[PDB]
Amino acid sequence: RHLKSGRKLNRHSSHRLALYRNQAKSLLTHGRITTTVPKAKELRGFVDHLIHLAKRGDLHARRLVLRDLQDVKLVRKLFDEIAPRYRDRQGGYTRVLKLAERRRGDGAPLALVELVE
Amino acid sequence: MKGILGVKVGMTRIFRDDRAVPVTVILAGPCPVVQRRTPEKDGYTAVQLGFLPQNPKRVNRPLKGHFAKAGVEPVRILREIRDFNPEGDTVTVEIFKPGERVDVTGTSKGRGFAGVMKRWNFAGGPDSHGAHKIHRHPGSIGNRKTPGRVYKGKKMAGHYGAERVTVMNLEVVDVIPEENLLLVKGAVPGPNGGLVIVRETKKA
Amino acid sequence: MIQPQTYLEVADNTGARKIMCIRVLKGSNAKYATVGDVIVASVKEAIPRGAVKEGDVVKAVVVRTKKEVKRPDGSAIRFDDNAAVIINNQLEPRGTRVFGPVARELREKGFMKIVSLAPEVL
Amino acid sequence: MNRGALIKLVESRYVRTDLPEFRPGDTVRVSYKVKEGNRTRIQDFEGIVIRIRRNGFNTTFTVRKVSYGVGVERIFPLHSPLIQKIDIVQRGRARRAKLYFIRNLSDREIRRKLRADRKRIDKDRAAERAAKEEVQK
Amino acid sequence: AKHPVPKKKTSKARRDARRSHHALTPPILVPCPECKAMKPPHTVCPECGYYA
RNA sequence: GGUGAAAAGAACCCCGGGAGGGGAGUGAAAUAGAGCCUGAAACCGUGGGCUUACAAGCAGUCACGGCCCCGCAAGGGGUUGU
RNA sequence: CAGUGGAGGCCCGAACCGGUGGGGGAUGCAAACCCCUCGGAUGAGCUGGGGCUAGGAGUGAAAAGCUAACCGAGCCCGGAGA
RNA sequence: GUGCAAGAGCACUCAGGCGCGCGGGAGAACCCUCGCCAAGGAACUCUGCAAGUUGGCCCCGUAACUUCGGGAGAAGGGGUGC
RNA sequence: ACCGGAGCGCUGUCUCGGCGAGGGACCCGGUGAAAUUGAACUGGCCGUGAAGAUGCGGCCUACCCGUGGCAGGACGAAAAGA
RNA sequence: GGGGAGGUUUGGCACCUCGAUGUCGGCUCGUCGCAUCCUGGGGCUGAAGAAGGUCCCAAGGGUUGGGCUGUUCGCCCAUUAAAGCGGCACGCGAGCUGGGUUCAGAACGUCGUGAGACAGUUCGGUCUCUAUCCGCCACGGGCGCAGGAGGCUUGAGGGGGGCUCUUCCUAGUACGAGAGGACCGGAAGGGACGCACCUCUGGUUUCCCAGCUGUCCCUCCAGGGGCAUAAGCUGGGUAGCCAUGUGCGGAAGGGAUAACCGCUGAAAGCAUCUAAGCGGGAAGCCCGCCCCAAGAUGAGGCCUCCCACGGCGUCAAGCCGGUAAGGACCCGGGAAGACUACCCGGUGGAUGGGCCGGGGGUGUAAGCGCCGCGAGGCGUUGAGCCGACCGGUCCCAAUCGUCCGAGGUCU
Repeated sequence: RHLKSGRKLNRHSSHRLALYRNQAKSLLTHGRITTTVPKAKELRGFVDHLIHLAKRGDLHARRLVLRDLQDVKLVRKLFDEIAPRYRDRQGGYTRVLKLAERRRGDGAPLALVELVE
Repeated sequence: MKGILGVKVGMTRIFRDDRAVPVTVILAGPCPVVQRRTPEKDGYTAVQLGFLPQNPKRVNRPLKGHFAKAGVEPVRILREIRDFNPEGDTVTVEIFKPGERVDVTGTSKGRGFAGVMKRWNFAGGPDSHGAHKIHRHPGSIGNRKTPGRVYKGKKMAGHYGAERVTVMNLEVVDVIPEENLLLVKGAVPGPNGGLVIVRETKKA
Repeated sequence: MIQPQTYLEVADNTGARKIMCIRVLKGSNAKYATVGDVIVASVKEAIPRGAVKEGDVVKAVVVRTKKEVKRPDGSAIRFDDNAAVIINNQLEPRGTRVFGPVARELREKGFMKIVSLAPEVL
Repeated sequence: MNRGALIKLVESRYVRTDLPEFRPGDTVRVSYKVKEGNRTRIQDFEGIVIRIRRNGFNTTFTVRKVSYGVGVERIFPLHSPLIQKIDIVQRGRARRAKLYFIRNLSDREIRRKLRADRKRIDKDRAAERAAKEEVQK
Repeated sequence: AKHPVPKKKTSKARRDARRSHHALTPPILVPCPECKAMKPPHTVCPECGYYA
C-alpha cells in the first residue's frame, strides 16, 4: 500500500519534470493559466519556489532558477518585475481558483493558476 | 483492572544501567472520568475516560449536557476501561509505577487492499522456470468435486491492517508525571499520533 | 549469517583451510547461525598432512561472521569473513594456537580456550 | 501536545557533551566499557571512521581497523554510557559522507585517499594549546 | 470466448437488478451573490466572477 | 418489391449548425410523411393497479385472506400473502 | 628462414538471411506476432526481374515437407440428391 | 556531423519527419517490463530455465591433445582518463 | 543455438521475501465487443436419486442490491473423443 | 485354524460420463481422519535408577535441510521432540509447472521379407488475456430495528491462538556393587511459527545530494539544461513501505473430563472404584486471552440533546410545505483507501500549498582571490543544494450557500 508519504503525478520521471517546466514557462508568460485541477495544484507549489527564489537576488539564485525555465530573458522578467512586487509578502505567491466548466470528451475538471494580486 | 488512554507520540531507545532499552512513548495527559457504569443500572462495571481537550465549537453536539452533567471540560474522545473505578476525580500516569507490565491495545497501520503474499505471508510462486502469471498468486483454493465449496475464511486477498489489535505484558520503562509520558518496550501498533488504550496486564 | 552451504574459514592451526556448512546445530530447524553457534560442516580444503583432512565432516563453532551481531548495549560488530574453529565434540577447539579476531559472545558460551588462546576478542 | 518531537527530547537527558567532534574519514579510537567476567574494562578500539548517521540521540558512527591480519567494524551509538574516552588520533580529508569503498582497498591505497585535513588540525593545536593559556594564567 | 463464459443468459429481472445504482446524482449547485445565476460550490463561473 | 385516387411529397412560422421535431396545410385516411399499405413475435422503454427487503427455488398449483377492478345483486378479473 | 604476398563451404560482427533458448502474446498488433538471447553472414550465400515443371502429378540436402493460410494425394465444376 | 581502434555499429544530433486518432485522474491487490538489495551463494529445479558475471581495444602470457592448420579470444593477468 | 556429468566465477534460481519505476488493472468522460446462454426465483450438510444435486428428503444458515479480488463447483466453455 | 473391520493396494463388474469427467510427479493452498511420529495423561513390565518394551487416552499443535531419481517410493547424508499414516476425482493444470506419460521427427536393442511394431530404451515436441451463477476473500449502497437524534457500550454467536528443546539449582541426594543417575519444585536461555513495530541493524527510497562519459544545446569561458530506460551511469540516502532488525504472545488459573488411581459400600455375613454417594486425574473439552459481533428481524442496554398541527384527511392509517436535535452536501486534506466507505478539518480555520526554524541527506555551491606553464589545489565553507519527517506562520487555498431532517400508532 503506497502514498503513506505525500505527493502526486502522472507521467514518467523526466516527462513530469518537463511538464512542470513547460507549465512554469507558460505561467510565467501569461500570468493566468487554465489546466486540470491536479496539474494546477502542482504548478502551484513549483513556481512558488522560483518566485520565492527570485525574491532573492544574487546571481547564484538566478542561475538556479534559470535551471528550470530556460529563456534568460524570461528570468529577467522575474527578477526585474515579478518578485519585486512580492516584497513584504512571505510565501503564497500563487492562487488556484477552480473553474466550473469541464472539457468536452473526457470530462476533465478545470481551474486557474494566478499570480496573486 | 487499571486503565488509561493516550496516543503514540513516537519511539526511540534508552539505556538502563548499561544495557539498551528500545522504548516507545505513550501520552496519558490527565484523563477525565466522564461516565461510570454501575450494574445497579448498567449491567456491569466500567469507567469511560475522555481525552484531549476541545473548543466547545465541535462540541455543539448534545455531548455538552453530558460533560456539564459530569462537570467535565468538553473533550474530543472517550472510551471504556473495563471495571476500572478509581475515585471522584481523574487519572494521571501515577497509575503505573515504573516496571509494572502493561497490556496495550491500538489500531494497526492500514495496508490498503493487500496481497496474499502480504496478508498471510503466503508463498505464492517461483520467480523462475514457468507460468510467469502467478509469482504472487495464491495458488489453489479448494479440492475437486467434494466438497465443491471453499472453506469459510480461506486466507485470501483482502484488507491487511486498520484492525483492532493488542500487544501485552510490556515493561513500563519510565513514567513522566512532570509532563505525562509513558515509557514501554517499543513494539506498539498504530502510527504516530495514534489513539491507544493501556491497562494492567494479564500475568496472574 | 552462516547457513547450510556457506563457506567458513579456519581461525586456527587445525588443518582445514576452508569448510562449507552442512547443517546448523542450533535448533531442530534453525535458518542460520552466528558467532558462538555450532554447525556440522564439511572440509573443502586443507594443508597437507594436517590434523584434519579434506572431505572431513566436522563440527565447527563460528568465531567471526559477515553479518553483525547486536550487542544488548545497542552496539554491533561485523568482520570481513565468515570464520570457524573446529572442535572436539566436547566442544573443545581442535587446533592448538588459534588465530583471527573473535566475538565477545564466545566468552558467555563456555568456549574459554578459543578466546584465551585467541589474539583479540573484539 | 503540539510538539511530537520535543517530547522525546524531554527524554533526551541521557545525552553526552564532552565527546569531541569527529566527521567521517579520520582515524579515531574509542575506549569502550566491557565485562571481562564480572569486572569492567575500557577496551581501546582504534580505527578509521567508516560511517556516521545522525539522529540527535541514537546516532551511530562505525569505526574500522585490522586486528591481527583480519579486518573488523564495530558500531557505536554516539550517546552510549559505555564510552569512557574517545581520543581521536588524526583528522582526515574524507570528501564523502559514507565511505564504504575503503572496504576493498584498505592498505597503501587508502594512505593516498585520506591524507589528512591539514585544516582541522590547525584549529586543534591552536584552540587546544591556546585555550590553555586562558585556563592557566 | 476462451475459458470463462456465462452459463446462462442473464434474466432481464437480474440485469435490470444489477442496474440498481446506475442512476447518476444530479450536479450540486447553489445561487451566487454576484448574479442570480446557478453555480457549482467552490467554482468560478461566467456571468459573474469574484473578488481578488 | 408496396406512400397515394392523385405529389396534392408538407409553403410559411417556431427550436435546432444539421438531423430532427411543434403548429399550419394537402388527403377520405399522415398511427398512408416517404424504404412510407397491412404492422405480428422476440426485444427495448414510459405511466398506472397489485406485489416484495427473515426470505430456500422447474417458479407452477390447490386453498383462504388483503388490495385494486367491471357489476343493482349473486358473481367475474388482476395481483399475491400464508 | 624473413620479407612480401592475400588464399579459405576460415574467424568476430552490421546490412541481409535465419529462427536456438526464454519471456509476452492466445476472442493477439498478428489465422504465427512482439522483446532479450542465439545461428550463417565470399557461399551448397542472399535477392529483384523474366521463365519451365502439378494431381497419383510435380518439387523435394527426405518432413511425407510444398504445391495460393488444414496436402498419406490440391482446388473448382461435375457424375451427385454417391 | 561529433565520440568510441574500425563501421551502414552505438549514443546524441543535422536537413527532413514525427509524438504512433480516446483522454482525465487515483497510485490497492494482481499481470506485464524494469531497477536494487542485507547474509548465504544452485540450498532452486527435470536442468544454473532464467537472469547475472565477462565484455572494447593494446600488452604479458597460454595446457592437454593435434590431421601440426589448430586447440587460441585456451586459461590467468596488467593498461586505458586527464 | 545437439544430448549428458562436474568444477570456478556470479547472481533474487532459492532460503525469503522487500522496496521502488513505468503499462494495465481500478475511478470519471467518449466509444463500446466476445464465446456462451432450455428457463431460473441458482446456499450448507448428511443422505438420496443413472451411482459426484442450488432443483428430491430431513436438517442447518441465510435482509434486499451490488463493487474490487480468488478460482472449488456449476461433471464450467471450446472441439457430435484424436 | 477361525471371525471381522476399513475401502489407502492389486483386481472384479462395465452403472453415470466418449456432441470430452485433462492421466503421473513436483510447486502453491490446504482440509479432514486416527488406526498417534512427537509433546501431555495412564495400566502392565522379564520396570533399581536412567533408559527402553507393550497396551490405553488423546488431534491441540508440530512433523527438518540436502545428495540421487521424472519420480510417488526408497537409499544415503546432517540433524530432530518427531522427522507419522490416509482421505479428499491418488485434493488441487478456468491455480502454476510439463520432468514423466499417449501424437507427427529421430535412433538403439528387438520381432517382422515387409510397411511397421515394442508397460523396452534414447533426443525433441504449441497447457486457451476477459468468471455469468454458486462458493470465497474484501468493500459499499437500500431498507430494517413503531418518536428523531450524538456518543459510549452488553456479547448471544463466531474466529484466532494452542508447538516445543537445552541448561544450571534442589542433589550429585532416593536409586545402584559401580558406571549411571531421578521423581518433585524452582530458575535462566533457544529453535520454529504468530502479531505488531521502525528506535537500533539492514534493504528500497524514480530526481534528495553529489560524481562521470558521450552528445546536442542556451551563451564564447566559467555556470547550466536535454538525451543516453520507461532513472544515462556510478557513489550515497530521511520519511514511508520494509526483515535479517525490536517488543509480545503459546500461558497462569477456575470448572467438567479421557484412560487411569481411589474413600465409603450392598447385592453376595467376605470382597468389589459403584449399582446410592464422594474425591483425584491430559498439551485434550468449557471458560480464561486476542479479534469479530444486535440484519443477536430475538435488531439489546446506558448517558446526554430536540419536542405537539403549521394545511388537506371528520371517522382510518395517512398525505403536504416549514421546522428542532442533528445529519448530509461541497471543498481542503489523512500513516484511510481500488471506488465507495472510514477520519481530522472548513476563515471561530493551521486543512493542504507556500514561507521560516529545527531534523535529516549530500559533503566545502556559485563567485572572487592566492599558487601552478597546466590538469588542478587552497581559502572564503560543514559551504551551497536541501521530498515525505518535527513544529510554527493566514501569503494561497476549504469564501458564499443548497438540501435533508422530529410533530412522536394502538393496549
